[PDB]
Amino acid sequence: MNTIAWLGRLVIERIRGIGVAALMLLQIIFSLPSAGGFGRFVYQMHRVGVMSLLIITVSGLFIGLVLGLQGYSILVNVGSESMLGTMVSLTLLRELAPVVAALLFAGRAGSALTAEIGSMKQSEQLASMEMIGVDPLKQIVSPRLWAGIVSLPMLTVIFAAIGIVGGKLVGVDFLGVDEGSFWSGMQNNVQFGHDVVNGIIKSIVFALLCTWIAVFQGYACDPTPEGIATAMTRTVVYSSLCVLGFDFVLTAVMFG
Amino acid sequence: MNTIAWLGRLVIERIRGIGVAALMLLQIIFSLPSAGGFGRFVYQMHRVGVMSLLIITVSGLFIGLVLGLQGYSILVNVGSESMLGTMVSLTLLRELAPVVAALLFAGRAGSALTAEIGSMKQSEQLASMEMIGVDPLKQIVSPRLWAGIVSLPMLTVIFAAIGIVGGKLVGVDFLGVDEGSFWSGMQNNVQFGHDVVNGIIKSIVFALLCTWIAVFQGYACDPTPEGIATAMTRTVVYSSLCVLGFDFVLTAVMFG
Amino acid sequence: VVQYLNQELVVSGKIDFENAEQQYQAGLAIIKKQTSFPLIVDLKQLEHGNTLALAVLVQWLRQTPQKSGLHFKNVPEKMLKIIQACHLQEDLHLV
Amino acid sequence: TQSLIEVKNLSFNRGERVIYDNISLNIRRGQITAIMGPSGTGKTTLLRLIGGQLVPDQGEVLLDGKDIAQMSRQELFAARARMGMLFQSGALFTDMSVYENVAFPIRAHTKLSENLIAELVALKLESVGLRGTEQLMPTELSGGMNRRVALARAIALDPDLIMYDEPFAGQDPIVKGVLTRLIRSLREALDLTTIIVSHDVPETLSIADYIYVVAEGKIQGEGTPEELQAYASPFVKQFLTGSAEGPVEYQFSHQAYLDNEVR
Amino acid sequence: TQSLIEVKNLSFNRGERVIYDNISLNIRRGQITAIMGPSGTGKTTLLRLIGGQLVPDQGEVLLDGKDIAQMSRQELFAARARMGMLFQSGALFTDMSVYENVAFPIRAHTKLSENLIAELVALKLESVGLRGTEQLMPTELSGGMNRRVALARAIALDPDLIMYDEPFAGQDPIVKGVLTRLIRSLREALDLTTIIVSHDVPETLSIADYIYVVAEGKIQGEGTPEELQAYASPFVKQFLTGSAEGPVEYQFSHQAYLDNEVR
Ligand SMILES: Nc1ncnc2c1ncn2[C@@H]1O[C@H](COP(=O)(O)OP(=O)(O)OP(=O)(O)O)[C@@H](O)[C@H]1O
Ligand SMILES: Nc1ncnc2c1ncn2[C@@H]1O[C@H](COP(=O)(O)OP(=O)(O)OP(=O)(O)O)[C@@H](O)[C@H]1O
Repeated sequence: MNTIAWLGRLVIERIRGIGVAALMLLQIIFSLPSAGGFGRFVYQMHRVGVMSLLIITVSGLFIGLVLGLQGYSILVNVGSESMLGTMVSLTLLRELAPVVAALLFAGRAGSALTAEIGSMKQSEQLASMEMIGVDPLKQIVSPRLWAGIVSLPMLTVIFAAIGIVGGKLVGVDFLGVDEGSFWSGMQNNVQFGHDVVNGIIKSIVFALLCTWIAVFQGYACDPTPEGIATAMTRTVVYSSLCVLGFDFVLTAVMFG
Repeated sequence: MNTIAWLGRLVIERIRGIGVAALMLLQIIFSLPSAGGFGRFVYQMHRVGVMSLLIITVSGLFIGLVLGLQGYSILVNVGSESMLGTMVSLTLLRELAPVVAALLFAGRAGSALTAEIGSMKQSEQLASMEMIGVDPLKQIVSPRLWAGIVSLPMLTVIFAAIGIVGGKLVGVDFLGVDEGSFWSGMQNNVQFGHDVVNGIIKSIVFALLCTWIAVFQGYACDPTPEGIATAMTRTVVYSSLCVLGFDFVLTAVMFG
Repeated sequence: VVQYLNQELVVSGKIDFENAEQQYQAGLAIIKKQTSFPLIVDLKQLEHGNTLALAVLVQWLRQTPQKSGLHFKNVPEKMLKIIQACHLQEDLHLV
Repeated sequence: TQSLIEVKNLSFNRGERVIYDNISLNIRRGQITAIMGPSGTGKTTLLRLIGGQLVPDQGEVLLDGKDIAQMSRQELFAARARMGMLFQSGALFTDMSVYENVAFPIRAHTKLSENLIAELVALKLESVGLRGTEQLMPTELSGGMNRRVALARAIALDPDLIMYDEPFAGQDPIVKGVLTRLIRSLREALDLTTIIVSHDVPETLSIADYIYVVAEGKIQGEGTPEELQAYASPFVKQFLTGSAEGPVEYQFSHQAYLDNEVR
Repeated sequence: TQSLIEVKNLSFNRGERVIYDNISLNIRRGQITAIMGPSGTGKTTLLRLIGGQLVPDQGEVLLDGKDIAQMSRQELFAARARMGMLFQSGALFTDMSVYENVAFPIRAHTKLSENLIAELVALKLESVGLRGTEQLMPTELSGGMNRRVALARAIALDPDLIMYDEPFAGQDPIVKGVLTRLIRSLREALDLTTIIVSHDVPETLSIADYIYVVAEGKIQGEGTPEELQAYASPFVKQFLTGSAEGPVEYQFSHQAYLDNEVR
């Protein structure tokens, strides 16, 4: 019954392991703004945001083309492909831009954030900064958090826009429908305050759980650089269980 | 015109960077089998396969439930939801089991493989093994490759099966359709040798590009453990550009 | 205010980077009318020394014209340990 | 004379570890107060206890009478302006320039004009001997030059309590012989108080003023290096010379060998 | 006497790094042939050139007449059974047991029965003094005990050319004083040929038989340690003692300081 105790003692640790991480989050946002933090923040958004822009643009196409391929192959025998502009749009607006752009963001900037803080604990820059009294939560962590909350909804919008344009490319330029019909049905079904703004509220509360779980495992990792690499693959599991799990609920709600 | 030269010399390096990696691949598979490699291999499949089993099972549900939620919300006003058993199945068989199970596999075992070999180069176990003459390509790499080719098609099958069962759960137990029309509307439309076996041929040639790009960046990384963590996020970008890009080039072949 | 007249500049008190910049300002404004350089530098009434207290003196030398602008005396030997530590004993002048 | 730090009877233990069960130290002014120990002790943790970065549990860390867990938050920041430390491997920020490394504790502490803040760095960079920099990064600095910038950040403003976590890392005998003379001179010139935690005996006693030695929870001897070797137990005496006679195991077990078999 | 290794006139340079531009060495039998250098040289790369793990470009590495880039693939594996090396930090496989570490070069080399393969490990683990193991892992081994097992792995079966990449890592003076006596005894008992690349002068000359010294591409002196200090240029003489007089820069620049300004 001893391996039972090992499993029992492991998930007891994972619960406490959460209760630390919530206390670190409330200690960040409930603080006065540091002097000249904006110049730190904009450089941080240049690291997390602008670097990840290429890998989501060209991944914006290949999700769009397969939606523009199976979306055509399904709709031809039913004949009613006045829904091609609507069955490219409503999936890409409601689910695949919140979901798939999260699992690609947890990949690049979700995991490169927990390395950069994982490297800073080991060489003890974070320890040396504390003895000068600059308290590295406000110095290193907090611009690396606010460049993740802001920069993900600025990405799913760029994901959903290049996705829909991609569905129009292989649709009407290589297979052929009535572009008019397309645009028509497209704008004649998709509300703005019900669909797009609900497509961003999902992409904010994904950006919180995908970064706060990421910036935590870099801070509360250990040294001994098998201790970095066990943590950079501890986020990417723990993000994708909480991206998709938190999607369901949200969707069901904003879509009774 | 100097930043032009920096961009120019960067992608010149990335091409050569590929031509090394193809030579490492042909040097692995064209070799005699090592003595007692099977006992190494089965322990390796324990590491890559069996560990990743949990994160794809419970991620198998949440893809299934949202397909069982939007698949119901679309099909109710058209009324003809004899396609619910067919529009859960044909997407999950053709695209989302090859695609989404790759981006979750590149996450966990795609990136934990390039760390374990990234750690072995830095402490020079791989260098010490060469002086004893055991040539670590056949010792460390080759069981860590064949436990990735075999273990991914054994996962998308488990992904697609728990996905379809998940669509049946919120479909007929919480919303309610004919339990007869589900499978009888399913089994008739879905051929085996045209759809499932084509749903595995895509999941083999995804397992090759997702592991051979992963096991390469661990081997040909550098030391200085900012050299591990720059490489564990060099696969997860380079996998997901080549999962989705090779998907769309394939689905036009089998479903033209 | 603790940098006086009589063609000489006397530094008293302590230099501790809150009362060190208006010491640099008020020393600078005295310099702007002290042309042709007959002036002597006094620092005898310091009670503490650091590189900070040294650093304002070279800025006074840097604002003035040519290399041997200020001339130094009443150096209280806590400076003198520092000056050879930054190796300056001919780079600024003395007796 | 008067003590900088009174360490008195702490038991900062880490769960399983018992480390520093009951110990008490005296660090007085103007004097090199070296500390030797075995690897895998809390020596570089002990400096954080002096620094108050780590928190003690039962003892008291008296910075000139006041304990450093009793002062308020606005006194803590004022207290750290007398003490700056050295991180074993050197702690440089690999994003800010080397001009931005050494100017950083000034801007983190005080507001001055730019013609003075750029002035103090050009002096403290000369006092280590690396002055033609302030332009290149912490990258492309050789590891020998790496600690010297970290030394300059350790003498940023002008503290009077600098703690060294192994200045002699195992570098060249050049850079070892460089930092031998760098350490005394600054202590002479600026009247500081240094502590060196090293394992490098022929350099350590020849340069220190007092050597406490911590093994696991106890002082095994103290004084100047002359009455260390006089009043030496044959556990600390063998720690000085590294002989295989004493209470250290060179053999892992004690058995006839010819008892069990080979599977 | 007869040379194990003739290093002769290689220029194994790394792209821009012209490391080892033209050098030539003699390693003869039965003798401790130490090598000192500055950090950031190719010293631990030089051992791979002797080992043939790295490949030379212009020279020749003569293992008893035969060059180690001319032999066939079935001779290369036979040639490595005379030489085993130590990787600076100790190279243990952290998945196989400590019984599986030391038995590994035997099973990688030869087939024997289990009552002999389990027998040689229980002897070579006693020759380092760590015999009550073979059950625990390379984990929970203290760093002091870590290189020992490595020592065994080295003197695994029974080679006659072991290369040491810094045995004195900066550990305790205990473990430093332990490995001082471990090195000679095995060379006496098993008639080996060792090379030690270290920066630890009062241990190095007191234990070596011959010291070549590589700075950047050149021998700055050789012989026994008596005629190193006699025929010493004031670049290698200052390398021995670490004086700040010689052609090493302690000052980074020579600018008359008083020239530019502070921005
Ligand atoms: N945050 C922590 N607080 C206290 N102990 C820790 C912590 N993290 C790890 N430890 C354990 O305590 C020991 C810390 O000792 P540490 O290595 O820091 O001191 P040291 O041996 O003096 O270091 P140095 O190599 O600088 O001499 C380690 O063995 C480690 O197992
Ligand atoms: N694969 C390689 N081959 C040759 N040179 C390399 C390689 N990788 C890196 N280098 C460069 O060459 C140098 C290698 O020297 P290395 O540090 O290995 O020898 P060393 O300084 O003698 O090491 P030690 O710390 O063991 O004394 C490094 O400065 C590095 O910049």
